[PDB]
Amino acid sequence: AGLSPEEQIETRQAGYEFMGWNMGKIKANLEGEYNAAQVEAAANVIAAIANSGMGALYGPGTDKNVGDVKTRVKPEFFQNMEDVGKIAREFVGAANTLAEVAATGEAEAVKTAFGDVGAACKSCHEKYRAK
Amino acid sequence: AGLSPEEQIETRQAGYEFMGWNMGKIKANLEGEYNAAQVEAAANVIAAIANSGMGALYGPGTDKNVGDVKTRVKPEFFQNMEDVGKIAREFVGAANTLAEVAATGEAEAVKTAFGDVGAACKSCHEKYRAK
Amino acid sequence: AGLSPEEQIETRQAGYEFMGWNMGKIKANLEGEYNAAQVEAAANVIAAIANSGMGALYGPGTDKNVGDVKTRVKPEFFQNMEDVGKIAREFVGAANTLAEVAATGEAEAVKTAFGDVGAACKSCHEKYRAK
Amino acid sequence: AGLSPEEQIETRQAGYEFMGWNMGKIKANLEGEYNAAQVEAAANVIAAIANSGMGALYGPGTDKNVGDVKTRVKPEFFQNMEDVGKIAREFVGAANTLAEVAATGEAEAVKTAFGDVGAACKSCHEKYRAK
Ligand code: HEC
Ligand code: HEC
Ligand code: HEC
Ligand code: HEC
Repeated sequence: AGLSPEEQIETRQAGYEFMGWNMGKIKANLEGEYNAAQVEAAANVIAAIANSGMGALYGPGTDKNVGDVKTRVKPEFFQNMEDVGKIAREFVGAANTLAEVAATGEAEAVKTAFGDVGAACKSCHEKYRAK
Repeated sequence: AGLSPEEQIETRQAGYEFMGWNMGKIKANLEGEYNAAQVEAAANVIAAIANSGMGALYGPGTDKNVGDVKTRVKPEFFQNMEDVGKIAREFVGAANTLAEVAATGEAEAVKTAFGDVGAACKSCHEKYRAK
Repeated sequence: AGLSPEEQIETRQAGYEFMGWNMGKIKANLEGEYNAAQVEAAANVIAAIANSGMGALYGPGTDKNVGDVKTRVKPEFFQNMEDVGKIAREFVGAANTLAEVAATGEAEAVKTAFGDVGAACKSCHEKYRAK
Repeated sequence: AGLSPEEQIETRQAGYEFMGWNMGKIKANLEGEYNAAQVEAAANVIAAIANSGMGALYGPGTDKNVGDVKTRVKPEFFQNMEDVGKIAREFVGAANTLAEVAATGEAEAVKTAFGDVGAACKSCHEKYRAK
């Protein structure tokens, strides 16, 4: 037995929430006093989570609120699995690049790579996440 | 500016929950049909989250339940934290050097070492101590 | 099980105040008649207090005035703290090793590395997480 | 001509209070799980403060409450500088030994050394500190 539908929703939400925190740290470093190690660590989280196979957390029965757990996934997500697949793979590429650039310590290159990742997060949300 | 106490608790819980999911995947691979890439991806999440600086999510209002958010942290946890920030590290280094130089008895070297310590006191105050 | 928030604020203020007195003695020696033993003793206080783990005095509930005790700490200070405890260091080391071993693809080595990580999770929970 | 009487009282109280905190940490380590580095850092504070020349903080108008500042020094202190001398030398010797033993990491040598320091604190208080 795998994760229940409720567990799948909770778990995917956790991964997203934790990526969001790390994105926020990168933004803070870019706008304030840049800490290269801190940005590298944050970028490594985003890449690792992007590569963690979160598609497995969108099993049958996770399209609607379950128990006391509410989901913000739009029903269209499940009917567009081929496109969700494409965007997820694109997000992986962007996240990998952000980690690579972050390891160099170059804030200006990170700023560009950070923007590309942000655009991938946003593209998926526009299509598949309820406001 | 930063995460509210509620957001800090939610975010640390998210990181832990997501590690738990990835640990479970490793266990499943070890007990069943081993998928090397899957285990590698899961292990990378655990390492990235372990290195993500979650100490920043254990701020002063987060020892007790907040709003609708409940925490399971014990108060004993917090005393193991230390300021690992840039200025603190500058200060410790500078203070250690001042003691070393002072042991030599050389006033001119002490004067220089003393100035470096004073600058660290002042720089922390300017940023983190109210006037 | 430790210092109250009020006691923590009082104690950290005491350490800072006492460092201030010793800094003043060093300054006086530099500007007047230099006493090497006196400067060495003062510098030793500054180094010892810098190394004394005052992070343990920045616990939850010490970000604001308590009782009749007033604090001048800014809320921004706290996010720079990290768990430097034994179990955290064991965990990070174990997690890094699990990722390394997982990259080799060798399931028997992963099984061992996975167990070491699991033991670190569990040991922190036993001490610091409510059942 | 230096620290005001109020500043002298405040400063000596700060040094004592901070030593007290560090003594309490050594006691906590002995009553719980022993952390050698933590005990070493605490012992170093006690030795440094013992050696810091706090006699200079017992200037003329500091035998009584001043302004808003209250003191617990007994009048006998100022008229018994020879015995205060003896106890201070017993204390500095004991504190130096505690730091030495603490650096070895040997808890048994520490518990014993800790007791000798505590006896010196207590003997001065009995004679020269108001209950
Ligand atoms: C699809 C391909 C996505 C990508 C890439 C990213 N996100 Fe996402 N996000 C997605 C969905 C379908 C959902 C809803 C999940 C649910 O079941 O409710 C989300 C949700 C979030 C959230 C809110 C999580 C919560 O607290 O409930 C956040 C904060 C979030 N997403 C952030 C985020 C970031 C920072 C991304 C890239 C770095 C990212 N998302 C990518 C779908 C997808
Ligand atoms: C301290 C050094 C810890 C280590 C190492 C790990 N965990 Fe932990 N865990 C810790 C605390 C203090 C808490 C309570 C957090 C709170 O604010 O409530 C937790 C909690 C968890 C949880 C529950 C999260 C939730 O949904 O509320 C899980 C699932 C969890 N921890 C798992 C986990 C795993 C898998 C670890 C190692 C791989 C791990 N923890 C390490 C403290 C610490
Ligand atoms: C951060 C990295 C700091 C360093 C390094 C030093 N100080 Fe500090 N100082 C700091 C804070 C956040 C505060 C406020 C503490 C509070 O809870 O109110 C202080 C305060 C002081 C004070 C006033 C203490 C009082 O009686 O209220 C003094 C006199 C002081 N600091 C001196 C001092 C000296 C001499 C330092 C280096 C040798 C030093 N500080 C370093 C933060 C930090
Ligand atoms: C004389 C030779 C002393 C030795 C040795 C120690 N102490 Fe002391 N202590 C002494 C005096 C005269 C006073 C009163 C000072 C005043 O002006 O009020 C004190 C006070 C303390 C206090 C209370 C300080 C406060 O917050 O107001 C503490 C906590 C304290 N002393 C602790 C202490 C410790 C831990 C010692 C050895 C390790 C120690 N004292 C030695 C005189 C002397």
